[PDB]
Amino acid sequence: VKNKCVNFNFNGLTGTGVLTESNKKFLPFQQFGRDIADTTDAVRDPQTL
Amino acid sequence: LIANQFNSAIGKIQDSLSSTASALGKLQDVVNQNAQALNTLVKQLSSNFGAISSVLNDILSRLDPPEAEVQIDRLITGRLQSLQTYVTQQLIRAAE
Amino acid sequence: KNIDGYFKIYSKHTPINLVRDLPQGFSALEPLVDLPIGINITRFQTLLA
Ligand SMILES: *[C@@H]1O[C@H](CO)[C@@H](O[C@@H]2O[C@H](CO)[C@@H](O)[C@H](O)[C@H]2NC(C)=O)[C@H](O)[C@H]1NC(C)=O
Repeated sequence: VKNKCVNFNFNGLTGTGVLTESNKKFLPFQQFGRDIADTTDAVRDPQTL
Repeated sequence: LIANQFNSAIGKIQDSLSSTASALGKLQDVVNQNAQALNTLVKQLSSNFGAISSVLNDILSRLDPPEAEVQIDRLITGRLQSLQTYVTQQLIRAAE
Repeated sequence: KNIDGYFKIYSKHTPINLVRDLPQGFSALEPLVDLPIGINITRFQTLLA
């Protein structure tokens, strides 16, 4: 579910947030994004890339 | 004569402000010191404080309370001092 | 680089026209592959056609 406060567990990452489709373009190897303060902000969906 | 000196004087203020930012340094430091102090506060979250993981949800997820307590109690003591030191920084700066 | 019983490989294929030596510049290297042999590797050779 997108655009909704949903508790999410990605690859066993876990946490609660609002998941929205992102314009930032990951490099092929990268999997988990991070912020300036090193907080998980972007996650790459396993089943569908 | 006085008017012309006064009018030219104001004009000189524009150029010193327009070109050089070093004059306005004092205001910038309050922003820099403060904004920096937050970054130290936020970065502390990513510190283990002698525990298995810095991320709280990880410790909740992998291990159950009776032993999880010892892990979490270390995080709280670590973060709490970090919070306390940050506030005591602010109170000192606020008086200044 | 081989670490903690894992053998990692990185790569980059920048095109160059300076034939004498290594060009000045700064190209990042992506992780091409990871493969877990875990050996007491202490010597090295290359293979030329
Ligand atoms: C991997 O094999 C090498 C053998 O080439 C080991 O290096 C030897 O270690 C002993 C220590 O007990 C030294 O007395 C030898 O002089 C070493 N050989 C050389 C060529 O210096 C090495 O210790 C092995 N790796 C591990 C983790 O034990």
